[PDB]
Amino acid sequence: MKRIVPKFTEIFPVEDANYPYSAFIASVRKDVIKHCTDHKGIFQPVLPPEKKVPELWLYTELKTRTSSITLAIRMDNLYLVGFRTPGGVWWEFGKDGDTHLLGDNPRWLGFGGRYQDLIGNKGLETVTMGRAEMTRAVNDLAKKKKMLEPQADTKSKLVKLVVMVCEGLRFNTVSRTVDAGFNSQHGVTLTVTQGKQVQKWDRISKAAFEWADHPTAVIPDMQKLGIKDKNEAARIVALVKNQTTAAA
Repeated sequence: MKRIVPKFTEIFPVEDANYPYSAFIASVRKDVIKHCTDHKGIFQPVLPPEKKVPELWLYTELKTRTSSITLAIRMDNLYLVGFRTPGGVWWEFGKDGDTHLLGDNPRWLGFGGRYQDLIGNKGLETVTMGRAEMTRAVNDLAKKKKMLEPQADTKSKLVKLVVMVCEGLRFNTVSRTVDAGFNSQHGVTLTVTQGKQVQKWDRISKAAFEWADHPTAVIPDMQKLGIKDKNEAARIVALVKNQTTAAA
């Protein structure tokens, strides 16, 4: 009826690091590229426009030693729209405004998904990423119920998961950062350049299109990150939003 069920779910044992993060992303990447379309002058696969009720969407489950979390990636945005607690409820990014995408009406996370939520003045880039912090984050999200006291703490844990996992599907840069770092005992710590550029994927999706018709343009938006070339963009990113064919 109103619920748009995902076809299947991709379940991933996080604790057993047998497969690299490169292979993890590659597996999901191949299937989403099938859904994307080409565009002239854009090497990167281009997403479809935003359907509210598509044919399907990407449902993924990160399962650790002790805990399980499902994350809902709408294929049309490749954004983490919502989540499943193992208590059998769902959550969605927003407040006082749910969507029937998560099946039955989810709860609301109350905030967005960026550094401005957690800290504002400081960056997110100080957060260590690694096997321990992923497992901790999954535990710390799995222990949630309809009410819990450390709202901001569980929120910072899901911010590192989205930047590692979801942005990783759109960004070879954070993918390879996490690939080298996840298997480490110390983990890795990102930088301001990576932190801001990944979450503002809209800036990538305009830059890639502006580089479409003009193969040697210079884009001041993207040059700030050291990315003066579409080649440099293509080896940093993986996928780009549906950009309507305006002018480039």
